[PDB]
Amino acid sequence: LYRIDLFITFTDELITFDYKVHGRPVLTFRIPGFGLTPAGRMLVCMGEKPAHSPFTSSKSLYHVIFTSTCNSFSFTIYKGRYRSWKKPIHDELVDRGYTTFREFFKAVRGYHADYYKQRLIHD
RNA sequence: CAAGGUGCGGUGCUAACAUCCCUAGCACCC
Repeated sequence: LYRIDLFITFTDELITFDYKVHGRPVLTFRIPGFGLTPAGRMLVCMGEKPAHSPFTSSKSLYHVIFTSTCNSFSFTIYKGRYRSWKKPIHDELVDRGYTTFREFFKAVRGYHADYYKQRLIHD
């Protein structure tokens, strides 16, 4: 049983992706921000490419949880942080599995591959 | 029934003991 937590922070200026293993930082990247609806933010969390909206001047956080066994792969998105009491805004379970962390991690990063290409780095 | 988050620069002392991770107070150093 492998698990990765990804926290996505949306502002109009930047969208930040923070990946964690055992809750500690392993990978981060950020891209230029754009205007989004609530629906649009969920689609970004999903790794889709939504239509842009007017700016909102808002800051919001979304919590994406990836887990896998040799039998199944789970993908869950929360508005804000996971809580015992909170319903996910999107939840997917698929009959694919992984038996090494490196391959699991490669699958996880595949969700946002196209956003990774847009990342901003130092020179 | 919606309702925790600066997700973290070191060090020392005292107190306490959130099913990803994260105890509090004071002080010194950076």
